[PDB]
Order: sequence, then C-alpha cells, then structure tokens
Amino acid sequence: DPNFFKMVEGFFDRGASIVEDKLVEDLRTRESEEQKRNRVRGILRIIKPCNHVLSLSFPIRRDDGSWEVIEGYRAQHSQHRTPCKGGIRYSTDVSVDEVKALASLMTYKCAVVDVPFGGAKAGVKINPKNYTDNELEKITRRFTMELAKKGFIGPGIDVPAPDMSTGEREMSWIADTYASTIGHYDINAHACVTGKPISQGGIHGRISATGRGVFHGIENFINEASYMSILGMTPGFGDKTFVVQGFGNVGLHSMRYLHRFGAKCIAVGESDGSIWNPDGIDPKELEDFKLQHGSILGFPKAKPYEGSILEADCDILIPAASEKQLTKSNAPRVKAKIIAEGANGPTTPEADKIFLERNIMVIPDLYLNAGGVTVSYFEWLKNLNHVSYGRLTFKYERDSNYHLLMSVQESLERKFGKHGGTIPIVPTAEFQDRISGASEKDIVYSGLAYTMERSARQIMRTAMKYNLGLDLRTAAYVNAIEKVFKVYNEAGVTFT
Amino acid sequence: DPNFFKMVEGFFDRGASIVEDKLVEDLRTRESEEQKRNRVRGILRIIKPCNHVLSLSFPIRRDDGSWEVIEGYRAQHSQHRTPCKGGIRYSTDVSVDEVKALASLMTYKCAVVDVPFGGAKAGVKINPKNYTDNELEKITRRFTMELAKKGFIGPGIDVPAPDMSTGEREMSWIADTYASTIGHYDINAHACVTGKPISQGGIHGRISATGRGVFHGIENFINEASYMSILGMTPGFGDKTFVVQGFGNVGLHSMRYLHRFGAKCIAVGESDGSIWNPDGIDPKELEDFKLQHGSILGFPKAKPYEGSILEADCDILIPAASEKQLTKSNAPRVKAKIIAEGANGPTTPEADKIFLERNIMVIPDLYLNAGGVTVSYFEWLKNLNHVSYGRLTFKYERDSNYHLLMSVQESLERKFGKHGGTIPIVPTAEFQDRISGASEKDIVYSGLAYTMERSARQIMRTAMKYNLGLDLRTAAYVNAIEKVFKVYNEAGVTFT
Amino acid sequence: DPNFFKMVEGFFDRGASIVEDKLVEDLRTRESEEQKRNRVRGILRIIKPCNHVLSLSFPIRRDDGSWEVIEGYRAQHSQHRTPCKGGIRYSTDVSVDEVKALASLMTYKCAVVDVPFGGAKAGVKINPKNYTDNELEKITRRFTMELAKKGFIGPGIDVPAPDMSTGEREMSWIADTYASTIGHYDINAHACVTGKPISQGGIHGRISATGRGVFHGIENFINEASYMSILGMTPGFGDKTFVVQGFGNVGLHSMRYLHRFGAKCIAVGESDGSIWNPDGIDPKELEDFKLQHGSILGFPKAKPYEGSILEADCDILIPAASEKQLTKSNAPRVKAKIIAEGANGPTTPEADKIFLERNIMVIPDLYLNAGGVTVSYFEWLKNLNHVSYGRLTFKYERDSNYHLLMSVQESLERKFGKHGGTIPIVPTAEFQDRISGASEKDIVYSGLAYTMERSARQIMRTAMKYNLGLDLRTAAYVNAIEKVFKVYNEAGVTFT
Repeated sequence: DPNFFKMVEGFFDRGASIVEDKLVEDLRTRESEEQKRNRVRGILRIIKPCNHVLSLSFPIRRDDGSWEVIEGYRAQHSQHRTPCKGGIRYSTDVSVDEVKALASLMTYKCAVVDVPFGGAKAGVKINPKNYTDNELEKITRRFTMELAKKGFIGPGIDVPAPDMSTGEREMSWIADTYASTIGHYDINAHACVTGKPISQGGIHGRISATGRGVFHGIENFINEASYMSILGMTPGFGDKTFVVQGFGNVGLHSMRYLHRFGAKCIAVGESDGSIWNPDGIDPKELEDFKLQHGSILGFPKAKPYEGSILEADCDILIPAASEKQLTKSNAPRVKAKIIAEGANGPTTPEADKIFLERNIMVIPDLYLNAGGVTVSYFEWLKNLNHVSYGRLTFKYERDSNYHLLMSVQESLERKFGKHGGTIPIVPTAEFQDRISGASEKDIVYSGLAYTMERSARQIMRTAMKYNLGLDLRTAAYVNAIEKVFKVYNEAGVTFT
Repeated sequence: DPNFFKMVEGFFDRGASIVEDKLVEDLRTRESEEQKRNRVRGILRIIKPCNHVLSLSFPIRRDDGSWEVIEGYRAQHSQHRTPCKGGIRYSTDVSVDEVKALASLMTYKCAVVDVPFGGAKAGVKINPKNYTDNELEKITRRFTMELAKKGFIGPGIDVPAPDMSTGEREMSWIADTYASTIGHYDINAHACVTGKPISQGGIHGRISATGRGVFHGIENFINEASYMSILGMTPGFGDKTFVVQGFGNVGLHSMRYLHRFGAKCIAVGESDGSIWNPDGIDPKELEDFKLQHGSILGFPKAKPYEGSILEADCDILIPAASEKQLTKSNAPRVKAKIIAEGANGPTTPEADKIFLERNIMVIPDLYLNAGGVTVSYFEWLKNLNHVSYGRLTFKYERDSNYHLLMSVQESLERKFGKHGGTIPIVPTAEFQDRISGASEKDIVYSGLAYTMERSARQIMRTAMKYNLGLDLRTAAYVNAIEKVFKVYNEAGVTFT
Repeated sequence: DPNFFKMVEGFFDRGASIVEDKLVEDLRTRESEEQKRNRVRGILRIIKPCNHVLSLSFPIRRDDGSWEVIEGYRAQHSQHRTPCKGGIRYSTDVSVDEVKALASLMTYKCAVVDVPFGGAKAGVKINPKNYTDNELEKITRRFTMELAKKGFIGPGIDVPAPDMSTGEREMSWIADTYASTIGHYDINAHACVTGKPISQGGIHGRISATGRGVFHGIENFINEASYMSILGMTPGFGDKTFVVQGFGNVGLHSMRYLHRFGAKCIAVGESDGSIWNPDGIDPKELEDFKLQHGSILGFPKAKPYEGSILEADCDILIPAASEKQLTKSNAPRVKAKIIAEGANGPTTPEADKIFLERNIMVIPDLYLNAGGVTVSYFEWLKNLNHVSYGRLTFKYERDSNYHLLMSVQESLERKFGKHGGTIPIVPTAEFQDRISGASEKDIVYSGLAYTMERSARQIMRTAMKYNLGLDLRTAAYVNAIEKVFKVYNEAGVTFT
C-alpha cells in the first residue's frame, strides 16, 4: 500500500527501462552506435521529472471582512506538446508532490489517447465547505490571475479543468477572469480552460464522456479474439455480466452503456452498503432512485449485499470509486476475469502481480478512463473553432443521404417496374431518430469512440511488441513513453 | 408612428417584464429565494443599454486640396459574446441614438439565430454621393484606423459589415487597412470585417443569403400544422400566393426561392408604381427587366397596379423595403394571413395590435431576415479557418457516395441475377448536378437552412412557453433575452 | 451668461480667425500661394472638434447586493501630442458636451505651458455622497477597465487626473487596477494616471502647485514695466494689496505665496460670508482657523464683510472659486486693476468687454492656473524616470558648492593674509536651510516657475504680435492655436 504517487514513478521507471533496450535496436540503429544509449537514457531522464512547478500564496478578503492567505500549486510536467492540460483540486490534502505526480500521469494519459497536450495539475489548499459561494469565486478568480501572470494558464500555454472538488462553475469563473483581464486581447481566450458550462463555451457530451469512454475501452478488448480466449470467454457483450463499485459520474454512465449493449449489471456499491440482484439491475431505474434519495441503499428491486462486492462472481468488475480498492488481500479471491479501471489507481502493484499470475486482465486506468480528457481536448478545439460541431454539416448530410436513397430508388425502378413502386428511400426508424436528433454530442461521441479504438489497438500492438501478456498497464506506459520520446528525439532538444 | 429606436426599446421592455416573472420560478428556484428577483432585475438592467459608444471626429483631405472633418459613431451594445458584429452606415441621418438602437437590435437578432456575437452598429455622417471614389476610400480607411485604435474593430473584438449605403468595396478597404497597419501581426486580420469580395476572403452565397433566409423562415411556419390551422390554410407552399414590396436584394431573392418551391407571386412594387398579374410573375423574367431598365414600371407581362399593394388578396405579404409600411391605417384592410418581414421594422406597434386581433401572423424581422447575419458569421469562420468550405471534403464524399451506390448494386446482384444487370448506381439527375456543381455556397445554404429551422422551432417553443399566440415578435425578443440572460447569469458578472 | 462650454468654443473661433490671416503671411509665405488659406483653414477645422468620445454603461454590484448600471464619458480632444491628459469628474451634472468642451480647454491649456499632452476629460454620472467607500472603489476600478480596453487610458495613450469630486484615492485605485490587469506587462504602468499619493508614485509639491502657479503668473506680469504702467501701478509686490474669493486649494495657497513676497491680503470670502481687515490677514493664522472650524466665518482678526468682496478697493482680485463670479453686473464697479483667474472661467465674455474697456488686466485662467497641469506632467515624468527628482544630484551639488566656497576662500587667503582668516565659506542662513532641506519639491517648484515664466513671456510676445492690448485671454488662445497648428502643419496629416 504505497501512495498513488510513488506508484506512478514506479510505472514510469518500469516502462522506461523496457523501452530503453528496445529504443537502441528495434526502433533505432544508426551511424553513431557505441553510445546512442547515452542519448536514449538522457531523453528519458528529461521526461521523468516535472519541468515547472509554481507555488502560490495569495490573499482573499472573506465575507466577514477578515483577510486570509491561500496556498496553491500548479505543476507542469511536460511541454513536449503545448498547451499543458490538467485539473484543479480544492482540498486541504493537496501537496506539491501530489500535483507533480498527477501532472506526470496526465502527460502519459494524454499520450495514450493521442491528445496533443503535456501534463499538468493544480491544487489549492482549501476545504470548499468552509467557504461561501462568494468567497469561492474570489479564491478562483484571484487564483487565475496569479496563474496567468506566471505562464500557468492560457489557450496556448496551459488549459486547466475540473477535479471533483471543482466543477463547471469554477471553470466558468476562470474563463471569465482570464477573458476580462490578462487574455482580453486574445480571440481564443475562452479556450483557456475546459469543463465550462454550455453557455460559456462548454461542449455537449461532456458529462457522459468518461463513462462512455469506459464502455468503449471495455468493448475494444472484449471483441478481441485472442484476449478473450486467454481468459476463457466469448467475444461480444451478450454473454457477460458485470459489477460496478461507485455510483458517481463514472460508475453510473459506465453501467448505462454496458447495459445498452447487452451486459448484465448484478451489483452496485457505494460509500455505504451495496446491492445485489442476479437478474440484472436496470440503470434508468437505479439512476432515478439515487437521484430521488441520498444513496442507493434500499433499491426496490435488489436486496443489500453481504461482505465485499469486489468479489461477486461475474465477468467484468468496474472499480468506479476511491483508490486502492483491489489490494493484496482480496486480489486472490476476485471472480471477475476482466478488471475495468473506471477510477484512477484503484489497484495496488500488489494486486497487479496477483492478477497477472491468475490470468485476470486489468484494463488500466491510464487508458480506460481517458474519455474525459479526450473530450476536454474536443472542447478546447470547439473554442478555437468558434462553432459547435456539425453546425455547418448536419443539413448538408441529410440532403446527401436522401439523394443517396433516392438514387437507389430511381435506379431500381428503372431496372424493374414503374415509378413509385419500390420505396428504398425510407430511412429505418433508427436512422430517422439519428437524423432528427443530430446534435454536437453525436460528433463528440464519434471522436471519442475513434480515439479509444485507435489507442486500444496501439496498446495491444505494444503488448505484443514487448511480449507483455495481460499486463495491459505496462503496455500502456510503454506506449506513452514511446510517443513522448519520439517528439523529443525528432526535435533536437535545446539549441544543441 | 414612433421612431424605429423607441420601438426597439419598447420591444425589449415588453419582453424583459415577461421573462422576469418566469425567470424567478419556471427556469429557476434556488436557496436564496426572497429576492433573487434582485439578481434577475439587475442583469436585465445591465443588458438593455449599450455598453460602449465611440464618437469620432477625424480628417480627410478632399480631392481639391481642402480639408474636411468627418463625424462618425460606433456603438457596441453587448460583449456577452465577442466579437461584436454590425454594419456601417454612410448617411447624413446617422445619430448616436440610431446606432445605439440598431446595435441593441443586433444583439437580440444574433441571439435568435444562435450567432455568438454581441450587437454593434456604426454610422458616418456623410452623403456618399457628394464624394469621389478616392475620397470615399480615404474616409473609409481613416475610419478604420480610428476604430482600431479605440477597440472598435478587430477579429476578436468587433467585426463590422455593410449596410445599403456601404457595400463590399468599403468592406475591402477596411480589411486592407486593418491588415496593413494595426492588425499587421494578426493571422486572422482579414476576419476583421465581413461582406468582403470573394477575392478578399468573402464567402460564396452572401448575395442571396438574406432572401434565402426569408424563404426558410416562411417555410418553417407554413409547414407547421397548428399555426396554419389557426390562420385557416393548408401547409406547404403549393396552395399559396404572395406579394412582394421592394425589389432590392431581399425582395428579389425572396421572390425567387418562394417561386422555386411552388408559390405564386402576383404583385411586386417599388419606390414608384407596382405591377399585378394574378397568373404569376416569373422571377427570372422580372429580374432581367429590372436589370435591363431602371425600374419594374411596365413589365411586358403585368399591368400597373391601383392603390396600395399591401392590401392585395393573397396569402403572404413580404414587406421588403422601407420601414413603417404597415401602419394603423392600412392594417385593418390587409388581406394576407401571413406577414413576412423581409425589411427591418416595416410594422408599427399599432399594426401589431390590429394584426394580432385579426389573427394575422407577423413573422418578425428580428428573426426572418437574420439570414445575412447568419451568413456573415459563416464568413468570419471561413476567414478564421483559412479555407473555403468543403474544399477538403467534396471529393471524399463523392467517392463515399459512389461506394454506397456500388454497395447497393453488388449486394442486389449477389441476391438475384448476374454481374451488371442491376444498375442501382446512377445518381438521379438532381444528385448528379449537385455532385458536379459542388461549391462553397452549398455548405453556406445548408448552414443557413439549419439555423433558420432550429431558431424557428426555438421561437415556437417560446411562444407556447409564455402562452403567446401569433405574437411571434414578442416570442422572438423573449427568446433572445432568455439567451443573453443565461450567459450573464452563468458567469458571475464583474469580479463579484 | 452662457455655459462654460459655448464660451470655450467662442474663444477658439475668435483666436482661430485672428491666426488664420496671420498664418497666411506673417509666419508663412510659400510657392503655392493662391490658396494656402485652404490648408490653414483646413487644419484649424481639424483642431476644433474633439477627435474621440467614449460613452460607457457598465455595472457595479452595490453593497446591499443590488446591481446598478453607471453612465460615464471620456473625450479626447487632440492626439497631436500623446498621451492625452485630463481629469475625471464624479457628478450627476456630467454631460458629453461638458467633457468635450473641457477636454478642448485642456489641449489649449497644455499648449500654453508647453506641456506635451493633447487634451482629454472624463466624467461619471454619479453623486459620490450616495455611495460607500467600497462602492466608489468598485465604480473606479471597473471604469478604468473599460477605459483601458477602448484606448482611453495608458501611459502613452491617455493619463487621467483628479477633479474636485475625485482625489488621490481614486487615482490610486486607477493606477492599481491598470497595473494589475491591462498594463501588467508595462514597466510604465503607474504612469497611467497622475494625482497619485506619494506612496503610489505621486510627486512632492502637488498640493501647492496650482496656487504657487497662480503666484508665479501674477509675479511675471506685475514685474513687467509696460503692463504695470498701462494700469497706473509700480512693479514688484510690496506696493500692492489683494482680495481672494474662495479658500479651497487654489485660494489658500495663492494667498500664502502672495503674502510671502510682500502683498497685503485684505479680504477672503467663501460660499457663506467673507471677512475684511485692511491691515492684512495672515495666511497661516487663517489657514489654522479654516482647518479647526468649518469655515472662515468669524476670524478673530477680521470682521465680516458687507455686500460683495469682488469690489473691494485693492490692486489684485483673485477669483478662486465657482465659475461666472465676475459678470456684466459687478464688472463696471470692480476696483482691482488686475484680475488673476485662479478658478476656471470665473469671467463671462460680458465682463471681458467691460474690463477691456476699463483698462483692467485679466490674467486668464487658461494660463494662470495651469500650475497643477504643469506639475502633473512632472509626475508623469517622475513615473517614467522611476526615481524621485534630485535623488542622484543633491549631495553632488552640495559638495560642488562647498568646493566653490572653499575655492573663493583659499584664493583670497592666498592674495592677502594667512590661512584661516577669511571665511567666505559659510553659506548664508537661507542657503543653509535650502541645502539641508533639499527634497524633490524644490525641483518641482523650479520647473513650475521656469514654465510659468517662459509661457508668460510667450503670451506677451503674442499680445504684441497680434496687437492685442490687455486682452491677455485672446493672446493666450492665439498662442495655443499657433502651437497646435505648427505640430499638424509640420507633419503632413494622414498618409497625404
């Protein structure tokens, strides 16, 4: 049980050594042979530590008249891609080490899903419950002012985001402050932060993005023949059942899209108890119950559950809350064949070993929950584009589609009978709903699905390349380091 | 008969009071109940008055050697979206009050068609006939210089446009001046103004945009069951006939697209006489006659018309010239069920009452002629994109289309006979023309149709929401104020 | 009794016609003779109207939670010198016409005292008594934000100042806001406004500048032989007595320096009564009494005064409060030979005629109270310099002075006696105080006196040049128009 920061350092070191050997001769072989390991080892040493860390102490005037000084930190792991990207946490637990490690994570996470941002992460040493709304807006705007003056926020420099303790109203305050002051002359000012409300330039599809991304990550591996063999299961979703631990954003939406394609949710838990019903919980009904009442305790279609839900007999276990839930203790007793990490770091390197030994596939958080990041990239692009996606194409495409169907129609009527008999226009009912409901989120989900697929296949090809097995986590970090290395290598570095 | 400026202030106040009640409890209900009306009433008071007004006095050297000082104004109603957007007028009638009111209009117009610009409007106190071409370019460039220095023109700040007295040659001069001087270092410099000639970054489809947009606005309400019932007519365009007042840009193109979809133009007027032919004037033939000669007087397919054309028995009356043509006098005698305001403010609040009482639908200028603005937004985007629309996709789509038709073909031949019998390739003739003629304007028209539809439905839903009837004008302003309010409300405002 | 705005327009027209004739042939004669009056008349037409006027409407959140929208204006008369310069007024009487006229005045006032700023002036439509301190700081900072975004405040663009309704705490707020936001990257940011407190970059000597400037202007004309003849008086200050109307900043300090050089103050008034004592009021004693109590009513060394103080028999009358105090009524009964306009426009063009007929010299406000402006220029220079005046030189000059005195000493001892006998070191007592008290204000006062003298002689030479007599007011405007004209003329104008 180490801290979710030394874990990340270890993951990098593990993958950096695996890649150093190969980077000598399997993706390289050149002229100056003797010690190009000098160059490979050097580039990896630049990549590991965060390039910049900013520590702040700044004042707000509280509602009662008193002054308070506030600590905050924002670290920028890498600028091999700019802007940097990464959330802002409001919690008294924030430490320079926490934000340095998470910003490191963000670099590799962004590299996996081909999102062109270096990692970054911030935190403000504050308990949001101890402050009024007016004070939280004062803290937020002042924070942005300090970040802007020092080069830690800007559309082309560093683009923050939410992080549980913050949501879209802070992001809105940030965008507003930057646009009114430091970025007043910047046509892309409102691209300085993602997670904004729709009315402030946010992106449709943001709320369901991480959960939907979790579904797409599972789907890519559950449809792969070799991987599902080596676990003793059939492809597709119809055969499988799954359990969800946590019913926040990521857990709820993961349950919904897994359901909508033929899996069987048999248990959901949360900070209190859990529930069980082996006939299959319905996501809409459970979402209504969690919305109406405080928690899921006492669903009128499932009894409470005994012991630990992480061990129920099912095919897919989705840890969607709280780090380090699968540790050395429960690991030998987990019944699931697939562990789909919805949450960040819900598995200790202890459990990794046990799971790897027991041929249980862990689809790693690094990749599986990058859907939110992938869609934050899309929001940033929407703001640079100054237009919602599909605004200029939906109606053009509808006309194109009806021309296509009319061309099939008039062609068949010409081949056979008369002039109206064959009606191979009519879109199906599903095509008709999609045509009518055409909105920005359809484009966003398309891009999300495309990225999760191209990255899942990239990671598989890395796992085969480095002869990793079901250690998908190590293949993900190796895949990231390969990408970050390639940008450094093909650029020089300094002026040398 | 008030001035087209107090009218706009009234329209705002009317819709502001309707929305204030509702914004308390029907789109809001929160924690601090007692006087959140304090916050709603306060936001509306910020929205109403123009934020900034710049008055200029600047010199040109006339062609004879003499110097002349020139007055001009540009007002910026709102920055809740940036850049501001709005035309430039060259007329000795321009007053600070005129531009403050029209810029107010532009905010609400842009909000109706979901165009992300605050309103703005300028005027130069000059009669263009009294000046040579060389002097008009001297006035235009110097005007841009002054606007630029003061934050009243720039790609991300404020984007002017034409307005009858000015056309694309002034817009060109503006773009050139800004790009050569203040905006020299700006990669988006030529987005500082719209209405430009094609060679200067203008957009294809600009000329017909407002008229085409008028057709689409009519179409949306004429296909709506409930609205056409409550007027005693059938949906579609085949049944109907219409009269056009004014044969400038808006009137001509309105007549064309209304004709091309099965309506019957029976009378067109202008500043002199009018004409009549109940068999149906052809737009191409009348456009040729107006182009060849000075006016429409004496069309060799229609006699002159007696009295007032605003009263002919027809279904749709399109005031496409000169404000306040439908007033308290002729209002009780208008035979048209639908009044489609192509021009700006062609209807006094007097006539609004009479029309509302007589169950005559007035499709308001605020919405119906926003097509030009909608396409100016597209020009600005084209300039930021640095590429004409569809330049990268047309040929990719053609190949996709022929693959689709070939897939239908080879599938059917597999099911039935041989290998060439069924030819359900062949696009139809119409699909073929469209494929061959694929150009930027096709995209622009698509986006224009999409916007006029989404906005027509948004306004209907507002009309039902606030239980307005055929008072489409009040629903349009209420719809705009709702949108502008939402951007303020979800942002804070100041640093408080 | 016209308004202090049409008055200024008249003064310009009067001087513009006087100069137009002369500018043809007495300061010009060139090649293209026929109509270089075309060029002279054209340049004067550019100069007269203010180039730019900005009208604002912007929000503050009041202390109670309510929102309020605030009107304000800032006009920039000329940019023939940049930055523009001029005060900010907080009063519900502010009108666009008020600021356009005063900004015009500032151009010509600045030109008289060779201060290289174009004129500007602002006003916010607000009664400062109706707002708390916290609300006045909210209004002030938001005002600066709006000015900055539109090019109406910046160290090299436009530099505001106080104006009775505002003082150094607003100027401080302005400097702070500009420096924290729009001017963050500007090394000269705190030069964006003058009148600042010492701790914020203000200049020593600011408080007494206008009064001291009034003394210097009087002195220059009272020491001139010809002018004091034509009034029937002797040069110097010892002979004369004077009366002061108003005991604000300008009146108090005027009384002090006139006393310190040998004049006899015999009456001071204010908004209530006045006082009289023909033996000579002492300024320190009266300043102590006005500071201790509310007003001057009941000075324990002078009885109240009957009727109007503007008519007491004395040599110099100093209107130092409230416009239009000398009008057509009292004008024929004024006993003073010299009218020293401490206030702005305390004299109607009616009284100008009567005074000109009665050989009574009016030293015009345009020149006589420019001391504050002259010293605001010095503050701006201090802020650009980033060092207080004399900081690097005082001690170098003391050492140089003692070397001079020692050089006289050792030279005389060598000529005559021994080695210590002659002590022509010892500075005098006055030189000693000056050396010990050496501070920034001593430089500021020097520069002020230098400017008031060079400008007084410039105006005298104009008065003789245009054969004006004691109409010093017309000579001052002619002198200013001559200077502004020369900058335009010797630069081209546009790109032509």
